[PDB]
Amino acid sequence: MKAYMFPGQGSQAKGMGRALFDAFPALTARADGVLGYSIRALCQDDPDQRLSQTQFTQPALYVVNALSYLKRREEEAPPDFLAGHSLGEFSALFAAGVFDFETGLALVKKRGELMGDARGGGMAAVIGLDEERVRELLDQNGATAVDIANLNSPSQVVISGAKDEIARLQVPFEAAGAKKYTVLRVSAAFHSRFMRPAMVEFGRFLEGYDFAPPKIPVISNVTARPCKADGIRAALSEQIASPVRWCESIRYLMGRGVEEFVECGHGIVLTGLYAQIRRDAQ
Repeated sequence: MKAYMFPGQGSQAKGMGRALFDAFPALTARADGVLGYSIRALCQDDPDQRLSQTQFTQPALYVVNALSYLKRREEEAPPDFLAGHSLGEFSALFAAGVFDFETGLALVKKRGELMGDARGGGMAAVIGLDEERVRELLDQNGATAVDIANLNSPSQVVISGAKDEIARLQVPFEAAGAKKYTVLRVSAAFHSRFMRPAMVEFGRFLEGYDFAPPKIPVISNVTARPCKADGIRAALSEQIASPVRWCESIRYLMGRGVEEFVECGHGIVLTGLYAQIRRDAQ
């Protein structure tokens, strides 16, 4: 079986989606209408240097992921399962028919605005340590304001919380054997308790939207299991202040018999994670 994997924040780059805008000119124009600016120009030229600011990154990723999906739908056999990383979950739900293209765009426009307005905290990506070793290090070094934001592969974990704690933890994490400890160039501590105010506001916004049953199964970042229609709205606000359970989601798909994992969107970030998950699981 086959799964499509939709990338999120950090995977964007100038030049993303270039051939897709001319292949889907109506949807491109309709995105411009929702957003109030040219999505082609943002992705191709990045003239205001804002492709790395999440209020803009999120719509960019959603559009490129959506058009990438529509191209695969025209050209290849359908996927058996869908999963997306954080922002990518909205791409997955669009692919599953939970909402249409413009509705998803409106959701991610708001998501990006709320997350972009958040103040407080930072994040670090860690390579070479497993979840339990990361938790042990947080406890042993008294970092009480740091959460696990992403569980990406058995050796790749992203932590999120108080800026000072994120800074001072580099030394003990490297001493423990972290191959790399990278403070992310991000505006706030995403997927942590620092997002609780944004979660509440996003939940209130989501009250005004309905979510149709998925036509292709979508694996939730919150549960690492298939979404159910009645729980989608609530999980979408929960997700922003909860860990992204990506490694477990891919392992669940492997256990269902998925052997082909295809990234749908720009770049190879999720492809790299898949390679690390596969090696460990086999």
